[PDB]
Amino acid sequence: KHSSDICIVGAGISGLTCASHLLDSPACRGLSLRIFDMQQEAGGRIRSKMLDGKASIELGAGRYSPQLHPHFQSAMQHYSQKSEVYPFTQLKFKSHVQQKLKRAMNELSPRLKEHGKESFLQFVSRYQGHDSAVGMIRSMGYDALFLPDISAEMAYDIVGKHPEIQSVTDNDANQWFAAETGFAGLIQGIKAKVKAAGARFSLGYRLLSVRTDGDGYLLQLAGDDGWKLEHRTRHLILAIPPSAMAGLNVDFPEAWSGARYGSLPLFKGFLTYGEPWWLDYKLDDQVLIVDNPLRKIYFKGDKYLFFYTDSEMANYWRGCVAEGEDGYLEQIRTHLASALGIVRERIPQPLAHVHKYWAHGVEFCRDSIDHPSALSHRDSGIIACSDAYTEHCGWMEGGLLSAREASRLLLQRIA
Amino acid sequence: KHSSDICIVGAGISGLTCASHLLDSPACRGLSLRIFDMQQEAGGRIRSKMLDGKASIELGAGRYSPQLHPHFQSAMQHYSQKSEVYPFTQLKFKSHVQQKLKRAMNELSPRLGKESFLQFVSRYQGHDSAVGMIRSMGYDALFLPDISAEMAYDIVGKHPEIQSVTDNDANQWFAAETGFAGLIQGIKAKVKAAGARFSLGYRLLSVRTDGDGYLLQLAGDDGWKLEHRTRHLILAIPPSAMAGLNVDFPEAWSGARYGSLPLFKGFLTYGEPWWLDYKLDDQVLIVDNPLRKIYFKGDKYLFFYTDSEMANYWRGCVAEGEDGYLEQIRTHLASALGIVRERIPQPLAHVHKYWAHGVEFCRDSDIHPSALSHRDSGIIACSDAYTEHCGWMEGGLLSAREASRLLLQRIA
Ligand SMILES: Cc1cc2nc3c(=O)[nH]c(=O)nc-3n(C[C@H](O)[C@H](O)[C@H](O)COP(=O)(O)OP(=O)(O)OC[C@H]3O[C@@H](n4cnc5c(N)ncnc54)[C@H](O)[C@@H]3O)c2cc1C
Ligand SMILES: Cc1cc2nc3c(=O)[nH]c(=O)nc-3n(C[C@H](O)[C@H](O)[C@H](O)COP(=O)(O)OP(=O)(O)OC[C@H]3O[C@@H](n4cnc5c(N)ncnc54)[C@H](O)[C@@H]3O)c2cc1C
Ligand SMILES: [Cl-]
Ligand SMILES: [Cl-]
Repeated sequence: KHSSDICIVGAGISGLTCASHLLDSPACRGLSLRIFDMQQEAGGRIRSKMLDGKASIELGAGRYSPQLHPHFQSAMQHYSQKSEVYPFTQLKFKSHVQQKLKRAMNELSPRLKEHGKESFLQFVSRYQGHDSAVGMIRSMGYDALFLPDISAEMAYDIVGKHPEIQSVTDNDANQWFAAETGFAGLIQGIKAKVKAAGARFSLGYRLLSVRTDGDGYLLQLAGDDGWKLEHRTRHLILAIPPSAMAGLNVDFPEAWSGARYGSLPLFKGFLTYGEPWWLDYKLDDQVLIVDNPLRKIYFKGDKYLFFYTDSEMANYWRGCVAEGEDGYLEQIRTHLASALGIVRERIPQPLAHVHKYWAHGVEFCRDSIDHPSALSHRDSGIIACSDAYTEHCGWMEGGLLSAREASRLLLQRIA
Repeated sequence: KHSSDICIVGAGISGLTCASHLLDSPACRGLSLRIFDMQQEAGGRIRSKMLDGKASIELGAGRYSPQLHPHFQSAMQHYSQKSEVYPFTQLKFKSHVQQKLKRAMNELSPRLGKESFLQFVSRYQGHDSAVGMIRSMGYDALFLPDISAEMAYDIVGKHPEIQSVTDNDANQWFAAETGFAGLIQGIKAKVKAAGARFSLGYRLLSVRTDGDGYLLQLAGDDGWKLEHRTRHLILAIPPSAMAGLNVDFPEAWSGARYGSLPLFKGFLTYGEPWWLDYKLDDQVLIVDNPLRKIYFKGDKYLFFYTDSEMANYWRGCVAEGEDGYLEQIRTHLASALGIVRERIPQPLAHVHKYWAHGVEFCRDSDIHPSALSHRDSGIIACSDAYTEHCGWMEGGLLSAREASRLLLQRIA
């Protein structure tokens, strides 16, 4: 036996793109390439489903901007994937609370040269105190902004990149699209191309440890039916995120970067009904940001509705799922009712629903000193590859950037 | 608050039947009952699938006998599950060694034994000749040293394909018509309607005694850490999963020692039933080559079933690539029927399943209780591996009666 020239652990968008660059290179003519992923389907945090077979939903990544994510758009085009307009870029009720924050973030703006290391909360509290800063930050519907490990300078960035709140900063001309059939369509297209150029996949295997071994490396993997397996290879990319790196045999992060990394969890839930009852309220294609636990509420045409939350509120919803389905559904009815200013009895019960919880939905770096796109083990020559090593940490575009640099460091290992 | 009065970990046939007996009991009125299992669906080593919209298949347990398993045959009827005749009760195309096989088994049966069946069967016959005839029976457990020659005659006599090699050719074999999934769903529906709550997809990592009750660590299959407090606790899991836990198994439970061996099944559907041309439907061939047992089910499909070292052989091919695995099957099919490879079609669809611990058993003649109790904490462990019927669903039912009785005791 079980052996290869090059091995990529991780069949997310980073690892699949790594494989695509390598196989396009003359200097790999004739080499063998093996790809492992601990899951049954490629994709990582890209996961499309069919909700009640009536419409495609995105349990993971769902949106991209041509302004922010041009390599991603070019990937969509190269693989003939249809894009559709993403509507949730405005509010039917931008509150004065929001436009106050627009006015207070621009007012406060010329201070981040000196103070931008402070937490975003500690920052905004300098305008109209702290109770007013909480009401303003909370109206943006992304509870990660309260975390002390989120600085003020990196908060202004977060706000400008997300489509619901991007007009609070002068980043409002950006456009947004979604895959018309599901982002899994792109994943399958790259996967087919890499397979047809001779790669071989072993989906369902988890890497456990790795030891350097002469000129190559010996990897210990475990199948999800318990079958133990050993693989030998001469060149190794780990296209996994930092949290998974930290639980391996290598010296991460000390011997790799120096910097420290964190992560926050994400939760999304979708509900279908027999009738599109929100059309009477003129809510199709709209998004509401509320202070109750659903945080962001989305109505998608005829088709369905969903909510999307993060950090402490993600953990809240996943506790309800653990206390039982009825009750989870029933607290959605309560909070939907108050978001619309009506009584629980006007909100029907769903036919079918789906949810997903990501223990490490988004992983980021906690510095910047100039951090490179992909990393290299100080001692063994293993290469790491993650969205979390780029300026686009938290976005698919970040995966494609790190893949290009990572696949270039390994090309020079090969000459 | 995340807690219960009673907790059962394991939603195989043992765990669900444990829950079924408890909710039937008057002494459990008022009390709360929570069932965990690490899989997303219930049934353990019972697993029914649909290969092609055509037919349902058994990735795990597939057959029972009314004579050998009266309680299982009774569960089927208590839940109104239709049965069907299991055809693979006869080796219609015997090989030379089959004929000698009945004769030597009745011939060696005097010798009192408890020794490894390979060394024994080669005591009164040539060693290279014993390998020839043991292997004609199609189950490579029979070559393991950890299996006595006593154990081996009990194995030959209870499997539908070689039972006529003993004076047991008169047992009947049945399969489920819609799959044993239908028996699992029946018990699950009952236990849920009496008010039990399922947390499927959670895996128990450890357990700690805590005052009068116990405190459980669980991990969801998406990472969510969980803690559950209960007062009474059944662990309806096999020994191999007892060993990976917080508790001192087996040292502090039985003082016996247990083993296991792995199993593999593979199913193939085609465009046209090419095997009828050989008068081969509803028939089973035992061959020497890696497929070890080849079954032909009417028009619908063929499969193969192997154990122990051959089970690892096939799981190996799978890890080297789906293609070529299919080509191994196609080479070995050709030698089994004695034709060239190019006459054997490739299949439309196929499914396989590998069971790292397919069957687990006890290594002793400890005249083995049906369920166990932890000397100190009062935790009860439930498994087919503790009974005379280990490796059979009937043992899960028997271990369940006992485990729920030891618990109903302690509740008063
Ligand atoms: C809720 C949510 C919403 C999102 N929304 C957006 C959005 O709208 N726009 C956008 O651009 N991005 C979004 N993202 C991010 C997007 O999912 C990208 O894929 C992500 O930024 C990085 O992809 P990746 O290939 O680097 O890593 P991953 O997709 O995380 O892939 C890593 C893979 O390696 C595998 N793996 C890990 N560890 C091991 C091991 N020890 N052995 C073997 N195999 C292993 C994993 O199974 C995984 O498949 C969202 C993410 C989440 C969770
Ligand atoms: C290939 C194969 C063929 C078979 N053919 C037959 C046959 O024809 N006739 C027959 O009678 N029997 C057959 N069997 C055996 C039959 O499947 C078993 O005897 C019976 O199902 C065992 O029931 P059980 O509840 O004791 O254990 P299991 O079926 O093993 O259920 C145990 C459950 O505990 C769960 N679990 C384990 N550990 C943990 C943990 N730490 N946390 C949470 N949950 C946990 C598991 O997910 C599992 O669901 C076959 C088995 C195999 C593998
Ligand atoms: Cl996002
Ligand atoms: Cl069996």
